[PDB]
Amino acid sequence: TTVFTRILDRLLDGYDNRLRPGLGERVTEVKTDIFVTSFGPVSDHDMEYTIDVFFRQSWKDERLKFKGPMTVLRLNNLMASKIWTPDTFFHNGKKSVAHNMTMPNKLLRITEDGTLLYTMRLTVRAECPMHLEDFPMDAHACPLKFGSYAYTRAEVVYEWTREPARSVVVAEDGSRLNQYDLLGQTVDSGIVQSSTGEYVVMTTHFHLKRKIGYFVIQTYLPCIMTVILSQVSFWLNRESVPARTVFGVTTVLTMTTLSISARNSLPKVAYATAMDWFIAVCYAFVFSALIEFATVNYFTKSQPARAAKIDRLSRIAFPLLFGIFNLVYWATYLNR
Amino acid sequence: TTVFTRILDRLLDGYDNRLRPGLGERVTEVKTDIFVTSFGPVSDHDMEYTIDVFFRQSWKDERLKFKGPMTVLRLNNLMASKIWTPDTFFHNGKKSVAHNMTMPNKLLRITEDGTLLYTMRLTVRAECPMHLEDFPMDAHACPLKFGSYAYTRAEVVYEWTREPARSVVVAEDGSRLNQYDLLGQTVDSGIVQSSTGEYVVMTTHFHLKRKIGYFVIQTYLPCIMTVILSQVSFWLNRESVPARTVFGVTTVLTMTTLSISARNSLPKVAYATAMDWFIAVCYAFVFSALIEFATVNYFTKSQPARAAKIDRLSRIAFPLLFGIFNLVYWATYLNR
Amino acid sequence: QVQLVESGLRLSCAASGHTFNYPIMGWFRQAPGKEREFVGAISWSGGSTSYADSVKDRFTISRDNAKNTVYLEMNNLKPEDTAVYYCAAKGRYSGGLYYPTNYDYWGQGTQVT
Amino acid sequence: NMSFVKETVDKLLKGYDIRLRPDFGGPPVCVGMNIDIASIDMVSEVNMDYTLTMYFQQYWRDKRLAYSGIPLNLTLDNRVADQLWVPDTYFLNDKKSFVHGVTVKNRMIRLHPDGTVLYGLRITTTAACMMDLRRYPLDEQNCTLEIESYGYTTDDIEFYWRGGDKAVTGVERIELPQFSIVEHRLVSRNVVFATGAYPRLSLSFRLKRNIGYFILQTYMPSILITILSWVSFWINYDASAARVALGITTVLTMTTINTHLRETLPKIPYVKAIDMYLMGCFVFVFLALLEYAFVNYIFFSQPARAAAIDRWSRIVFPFTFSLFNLVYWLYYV
Amino acid sequence: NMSFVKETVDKLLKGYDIRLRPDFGGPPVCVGMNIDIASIDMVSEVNMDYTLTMYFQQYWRDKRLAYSGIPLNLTLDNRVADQLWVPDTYFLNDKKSFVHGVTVKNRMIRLHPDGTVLYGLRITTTAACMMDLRRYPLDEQNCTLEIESYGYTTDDIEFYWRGGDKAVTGVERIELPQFSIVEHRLVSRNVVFATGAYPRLSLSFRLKRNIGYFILQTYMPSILITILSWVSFWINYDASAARVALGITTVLTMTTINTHLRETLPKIPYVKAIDMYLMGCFVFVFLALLEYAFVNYIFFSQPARAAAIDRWSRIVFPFTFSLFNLVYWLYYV
Amino acid sequence: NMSFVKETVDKLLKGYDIRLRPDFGGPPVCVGMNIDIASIDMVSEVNMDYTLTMYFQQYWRDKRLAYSGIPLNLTLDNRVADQLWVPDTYFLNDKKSFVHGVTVKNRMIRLHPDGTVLYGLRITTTAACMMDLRRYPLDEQNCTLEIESYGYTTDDIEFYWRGGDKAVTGVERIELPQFSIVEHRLVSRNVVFATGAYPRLSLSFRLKRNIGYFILQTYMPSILITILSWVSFWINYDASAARVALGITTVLTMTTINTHLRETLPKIPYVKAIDMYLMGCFVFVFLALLEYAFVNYIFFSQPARAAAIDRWSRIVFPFTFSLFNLVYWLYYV
Ligand SMILES: *[C@@H]1O[C@H](CO)[C@@H](O[C@@H]2O[C@H](CO)[C@@H](O[C@@H]3O[C@H](CO[C@H]4O[C@H](CO)[C@@H](O)[C@H](O)[C@@H]4O)[C@@H](O)[C@H](O[C@H]4O[C@H](CO)[C@@H](O)[C@H](O)[C@@H]4O)[C@@H]3O)[C@H](O)[C@H]2NC(C)=O)[C@H](O)[C@H]1NC(C)=O
Ligand SMILES: *[C@@H]1O[C@H](CO)[C@@H](O[C@@H]2O[C@H](CO)[C@@H](O[C@@H]3O[C@H](CO[C@H]4O[C@H](CO)[C@@H](O)[C@H](O)[C@@H]4O)[C@@H](O)[C@H](O[C@H]4O[C@H](CO)[C@@H](O)[C@H](O)[C@@H]4O)[C@@H]3O)[C@H](O)[C@H]2NC(C)=O)[C@H](O)[C@H]1NC(C)=O
Ligand SMILES: *[C@@H]1O[C@H](CO)[C@@H](O[C@@H]2O[C@H](CO)[C@@H](O[C@@H]3O[C@H](CO[C@H]4O[C@H](CO)[C@@H](O)[C@H](O)[C@@H]4O)[C@@H](O)[C@H](O[C@H]4O[C@H](CO)[C@@H](O)[C@H](O)[C@@H]4O)[C@@H]3O)[C@H](O)[C@H]2NC(C)=O)[C@H](O)[C@H]1NC(C)=O
Ligand SMILES: *[C@@H]1O[C@H](CO)[C@@H](O[C@@H]2O[C@H](CO)[C@@H](O[C@@H]3O[C@H](CO[C@H]4O[C@H](CO)[C@@H](O)[C@H](O)[C@@H]4O)[C@@H](O)[C@H](O[C@H]4O[C@H](CO)[C@@H](O)[C@H](O)[C@@H]4O)[C@@H]3O)[C@H](O)[C@H]2NC(C)=O)[C@H](O)[C@H]1NC(C)=O
Repeated sequence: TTVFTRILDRLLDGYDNRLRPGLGERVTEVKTDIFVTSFGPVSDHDMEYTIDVFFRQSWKDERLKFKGPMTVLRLNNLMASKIWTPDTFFHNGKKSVAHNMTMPNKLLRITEDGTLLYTMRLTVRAECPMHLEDFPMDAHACPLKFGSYAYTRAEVVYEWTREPARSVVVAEDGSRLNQYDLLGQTVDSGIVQSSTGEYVVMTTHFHLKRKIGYFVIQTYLPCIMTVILSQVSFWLNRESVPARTVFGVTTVLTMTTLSISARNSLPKVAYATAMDWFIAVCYAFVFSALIEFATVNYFTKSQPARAAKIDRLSRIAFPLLFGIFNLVYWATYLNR
Repeated sequence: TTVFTRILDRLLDGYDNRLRPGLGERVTEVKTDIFVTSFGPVSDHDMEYTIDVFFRQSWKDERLKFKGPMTVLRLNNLMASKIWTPDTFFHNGKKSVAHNMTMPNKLLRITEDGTLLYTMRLTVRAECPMHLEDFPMDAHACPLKFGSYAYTRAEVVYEWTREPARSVVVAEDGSRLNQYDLLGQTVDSGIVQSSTGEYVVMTTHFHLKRKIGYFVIQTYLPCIMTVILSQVSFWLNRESVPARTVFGVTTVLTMTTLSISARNSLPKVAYATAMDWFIAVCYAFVFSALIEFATVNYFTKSQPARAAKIDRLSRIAFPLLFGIFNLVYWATYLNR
Repeated sequence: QVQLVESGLRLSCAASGHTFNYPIMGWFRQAPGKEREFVGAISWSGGSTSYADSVKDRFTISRDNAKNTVYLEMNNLKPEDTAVYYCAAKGRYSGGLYYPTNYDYWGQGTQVT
Repeated sequence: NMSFVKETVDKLLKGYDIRLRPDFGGPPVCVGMNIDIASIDMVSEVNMDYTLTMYFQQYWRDKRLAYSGIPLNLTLDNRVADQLWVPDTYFLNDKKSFVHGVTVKNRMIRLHPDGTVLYGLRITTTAACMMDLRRYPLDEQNCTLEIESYGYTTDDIEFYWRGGDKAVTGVERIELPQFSIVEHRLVSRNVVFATGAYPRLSLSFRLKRNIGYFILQTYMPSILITILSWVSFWINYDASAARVALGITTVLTMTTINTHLRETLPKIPYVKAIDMYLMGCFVFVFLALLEYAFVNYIFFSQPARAAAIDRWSRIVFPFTFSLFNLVYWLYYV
Repeated sequence: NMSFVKETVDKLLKGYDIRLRPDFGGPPVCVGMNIDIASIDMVSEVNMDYTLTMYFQQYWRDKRLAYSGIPLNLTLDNRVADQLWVPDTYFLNDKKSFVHGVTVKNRMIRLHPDGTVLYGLRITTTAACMMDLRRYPLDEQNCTLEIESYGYTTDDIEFYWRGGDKAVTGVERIELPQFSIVEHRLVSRNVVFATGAYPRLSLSFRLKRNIGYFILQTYMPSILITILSWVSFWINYDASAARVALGITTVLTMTTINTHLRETLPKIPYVKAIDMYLMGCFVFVFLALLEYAFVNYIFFSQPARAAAIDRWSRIVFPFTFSLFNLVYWLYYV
Repeated sequence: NMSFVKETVDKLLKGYDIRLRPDFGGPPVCVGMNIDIASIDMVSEVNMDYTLTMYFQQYWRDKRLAYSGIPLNLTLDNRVADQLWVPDTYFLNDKKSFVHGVTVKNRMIRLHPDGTVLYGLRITTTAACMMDLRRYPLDEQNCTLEIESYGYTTDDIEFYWRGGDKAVTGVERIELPQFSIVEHRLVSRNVVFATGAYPRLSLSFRLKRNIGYFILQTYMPSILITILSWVSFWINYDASAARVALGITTVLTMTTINTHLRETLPKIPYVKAIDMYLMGCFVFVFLALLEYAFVNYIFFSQPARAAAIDRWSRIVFPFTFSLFNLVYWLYYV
């Protein structure tokens, strides 16, 4: 056991952790890969998503060459603070966590030729800008961009360990999405520029498509039922004024409850979404039914035949128009 | 001043803080007392409570004897980290805070005979399991247990500084309770056995009784008013059927809304509370009133005398039964 | 941009423009042979006043937001009060209250004996 | 004589190398784990997680810490844990964890003469438990805690439950307000990642949801409002306003009940059992209102034929509702 | 010369025992406090506290830090504060406090040739403030900040305000959308605990709650609904449905006025002023509905009595409501 | 030859004092600031603040850190920042800020041969911004970020924008949900406190709220409903059912608009213009309803009086509504 202690002391003898490997001689090449243990929930209100990853980096450092009975040293994570490690950060991250229970979730492994494997476990909250013009039938491409913070492309370059499509691996059990479906991911790399120089960025896009069943059984069906219920009033006699008044009032209140319940889901955007259009048209139908009832009641005594004709025409016009609107709306948004 | 520096250096020369006083010789005796500066809010939703305390421990360490111009060294709390202190913890704590503004709120005093007094300011969140059978007329005994974490009863024992009744002192202006009354507390000490051995535990029970004013002016009054409003319908003449129907519909709807909404206060518990029984009886009264109206309207055309008799009997029967039920309920639950 | 107009015992300072970004109004007076001296200050909305020790219980300051005006009333005047007055506006994060440097927009110089 | 103990402990830590595990370069070090569950806190369907507080004990042997001449088990200050080697045990499916630190860090180090080390912590951790709510509120969940080494493969370390099935204690004393713990289970296995194979210990609970609360405040309002809709069959058909108002208000308050129910759970895309029951009750009350409207529409031409169906409304609707209720309860129970 | 100053500071810190307060074993050290309030971020009635951000300055004298030969006041990097002695000042009624640390820790240390030390911090503290809401929304609160020494009694330390009533500045920077600062007061005293007597300072604010929001949101809608409920007395009693619907609508709407603002208040057991006004208006509308019910009951037998009752109600109800408003606004204002 | 670089760096830090600013006792050290705005997350009217993420770079010169013979920009590990003097820059109007620390602390140290130091951080800060909501939703806000030295005065440290108006970049790429950034402005000045004068930098944005959706959502429906309320004046009083229907429809629409506005508006308890406009419209429809009630009560005995009052209302309601709209436009637009 003392042999390995002497080897480690020799390795750390005169080693400077403030200088990157090949400082002024070559370019440090860090090969990275990601194992997504669980793609966490997506927050529409905050426009952010959570992800839990095993983040692995590997690079060559010849100052740590050694020869001994073993070829690979799997050392304690605190040793990672005694040597130089890349300062990778996530460009679009918001508030990330490096788990520290029960010990710092890090592993360091050194091969006899100097190769270092450094792995950590992270939870990242990343920004996912969203265009909600097709809510709740929209698709998104949430990005995850990372790279060095202090070293430019002339000093540290990043690469994927294997083919880019296979360097980001999603675990089968890792799906905490209650509302979206993870179609796939796209892996790319590029160069970014800023006032401090040019840096290398590794990017991974996750493609998500929202599931519509919840809004179908939560907003669309109650609204359709309320509209049909309001249209039911046209079959009653013209004399029953209190009946149709109760019809209108109760339908309006139910629509108000449904609209209040549905609107809180979205963030406070300034444009109009598909759900807003549907709610507005349902409100228009209910209010038009109420106004038609008032107009029919107006012509009750002076021209009863005209009132009967208007009611008879409405009995056909309202359901037909609502069906046409539903067909147009669905054939428009579903195909888009 | 240099004399005190020399004394402090001599005390810590060869002192080892990994070893409890009298290790291998006798049992370290710790005398504890608590000054509750403010008994914080009680959150029956999470079944917990908050409490701010001055926690004082006193023990004897032969290794810290000295003789000098002063009898008591009232040292900075920094010294408290360079000697042995008990590892006291709260068995039923959830997430406590040791305050650090503007400095670590701790005090350490060393007497010339080796007696150490160590005091710290803490904010303890503790679990208080509750039985909500009699809600909102319930009484609780919230516990607070503490003891050593690593030292068993054969190494470290705990005692109260004075008589157990007077060893926990509550500040007079230290009540942050909103809907509870702090009747008093009881103090006890016992032995708890776990897989690592036997330990000494000190327990304090705080007795709380809920204040019923909020639920009187928030839930019981709307229910009583709804029941009275429903029973008002028995006095309208039978020529006004839509009016009585509106009465019944609105009262039933209001009772349903109250029943649904009032269950969003308490945490989900799979048993009925007193308020649930009150709401259920009010709902039964309202539904019975509507059924009576329907029965009267059934006999209006065929047997007018029978319907008139039913209305006349109901006008007396409903208020009398409701008053009797209220008397029984309040007598039962105000003397439980 | 804030414009300050002075009228006027009693003096009135009327402010126009972006008066919300400068929620504090202050009064200063310059002696013929000395530097500017703080007199009083008043929040535009909170209605809280601060006075110098030399003019406590003798001067008063109030404000009304109906027309965006602040009044400085002088009582028990003394001959040693011969200085040119100024009304100034102070930003929300301009620092101290007793220092003329922190004030951006200055009103018309008024001479009162 | 504490000077002898101090000398012994200083000798133990003299040449100790924290960077190397016990038996570094040799056979793996065995670690035996015990758990004493203090309490299981809020089981949240919205967040799909559960909070768990536990005394977590690890047992291993380090021949570098063997001492002689002291017939005692040295219970040392918790800070000495910062100078020894401890396993890098972590919880794979945790979201937010912490070790309690009042009044000091809730940590215990106990050393034995044969070099054995006992290392204890008090941990409150939130752990993710994805739930299948397709039978809510008559569901049965299975929530697990996963324990794994991070940097050491199966060639460097191996876990086991110390004491067999008795390694986890305190489960029977847990009082979950909404669930009842039917069973708990202990599993030991290996998990292969791209960096090698690691030991794994799984502690699983099967939670069965109570039904009294939901029968209280969920199904009963719907059944009562269905009976209220049935009431309309008794009011005389000439009273158009009364029956119209009754049916309309019952239908719309049924929809309101559905909306109120569906906002205490995560926005899952499927349909829970309670949603299907509420939909069935809504369909029944809507059919009753539609039948009343149809009868009122043709009561002028054939008053007898229209009034005949009122008795059938008074009879069949409770019968059909009872049949549907029986089928639903038999299918889901 | 930088080297000369560095060696002077090194000589000052050589042999400096941080564990001992200035004048240890002798007369107490006098510490003067200054506070510059940046803002009061919020005042929460639900949590019963308030958030306050301030510059906290402490002034004392330590003869061990006296230096000669430099006619300058040394403004040192804040990290040197970790090597000096500072008072253990704490706030008794704070629940969560922190010192801002971007970009560095917001801390300041300044030394003078005399040995005087000035120590400054930027602190955000959430201080508890118990409230008496019996006159809400016409209430008036008094929130305090208590400053005390933890480990040092009055024999070891003394507290005083530096500058008397001018010790606290920046009160005009306080901008609460719902309150308004009326007065601030400074108190100095001694507090006796079982361990001894400690110096105590107190900074107290008096807050007056703005009324216009409640007038626009609560009182005016209640008055409008009460007035609308009086239209029933001007309707012929033959229209039973209209009057009953109007009465029911007024009652239900009155029961649901301050729901939006009553979910941001604690579950207090007493009756606030706004609750009393709402209950009075509810009593008025309920009595109007009862009056119509009585008129309908006696409508057929004696129509003249019903007409007289309606005519008298038309005068009695507005007059009694005006008297109620007069008494209420006289008592609470 | 990393040995030569290591020797040079060791020589630079040997004897270096972190308690002394560059040119201690001499001319002030000038610090240049660059800010790159990554994103502005959210602007909150409830909390009167906004969240902003940025790359914050400081540029200065230290003659102690001058090295020769190495023709490179020495980019060092970020931990070297703990062994150097850095400015004590802080944000005056912040409430909670932090420096990102994944995977390491987000910090950059770059030395240059002439001794120039570049020091970069990545900071997410919540900053206070008081808002004037009187003219809501036509309000235009002005949110600032204030940068100041905490300990050193203008005699020791000076601030300036590096590159002038090009110092701050990335504002044009910012997209906000409610607001649109119109113009940003950079200011440099000095601020005098009781302790002396400090340098100050200000970065201010002027935000204009998006107005189309609010106008199409709360103003137009209110105006249309108030216009529709006057149709009942032209309706003859013989068909009272139509007028009752119109009144009920107008009241229902007003309540719906009010509830939706309550849902849209932030829950800040103080007056806004839109609330007063909606209250005025509701008062108008309430007055129309009361006028109809008076007509209904009078028309039976005095048809001429009812006809006359309806005819006069036909002209005096639009005139009064136009006068109210003119007053609202002058007072708040
Ligand atoms: C009251 O209690 C709180 C904790 O509840 C204390 O806050 C801690 O203060 C300590 C001492 O300053 C901090 O420890 C130091 O952390 C530095 C890094 O901090 C950053 O990164 C951490 C995460 O790693 C963040 O949590 C933090 O916010 C910062 O972003 C280290 O660089 C320091 O190391 C230095 O000292 C060690 C000593 O061994 C050397 O080895 C190093 O080389 C280096 O010189 C140090 O570890 C701790 O991070 C703080 N925690 C939190 C949560 O804030 C308060 O300080 C305490 N009050 C008082 C008065 O002490
Ligand atoms: C919640 O849901 C989880 C799954 O998501 C359940 O966990 C499973 O529990 C079962 C037991 O109920 C586990 O099955 C057992 O696995 C053991 C480990 O097998 C591994 O290691 C062996 C070598 O030791 C390999 O040969 C094997 O290929 C695996 O790599 C086995 O040792 C057990 O064997 C038992 O059954 C076999 C027959 O199948 C007998 O021959 C044996 O004698 C013995 O009786 C057994 O197979 C399963 O692995 C768990 N899976 C996971 C993912 O954890 C939880 O049980 C559930 N919650 C509750 C409360 O039940
Ligand atoms: C919010 O509410 C708090 C109380 O909860 C108010 O605080 C009180 O403020 C008053 C002053 O307005 C304080 O009264 C003063 O106390 C001083 C200290 O007294 C201590 O020390 C003296 C000896 O020096 C002892 O005798 C005494 O017992 C105490 O131990 C006194 O020095 C003051 O004396 C002044 O009045 C007396 C007459 O009463 C004169 O004879 C004196 O000359 C002098 O003028 C005075 O008594 C009171 O102590 C405070 N209470 C607390 C708990 O701190 C806040 O004021 C309020 N907020 C607002 C805005 O008003
Ligand atoms: C949001 O609201 C804030 C205020 O709360 C606005 O900030 C103000 O912005 C204006 C510019 O638009 C600033 O005015 C400028 O101040 C500069 C600094 O003055 C200091 O230094 C000079 C000496 O250099 C001293 O004389 C002076 O007393 C100060 O100590 C001046 O240098 C500028 O002068 C330029 O313009 C003037 C005319 O205005 C010319 O006469 C000059 O020659 C020169 O061209 C100028 O005066 C003002 O100081 C800012 N106030 C604060 C408190 O920061 C924001 O602009 C606003 N947001 C937006 C988007 O507009």
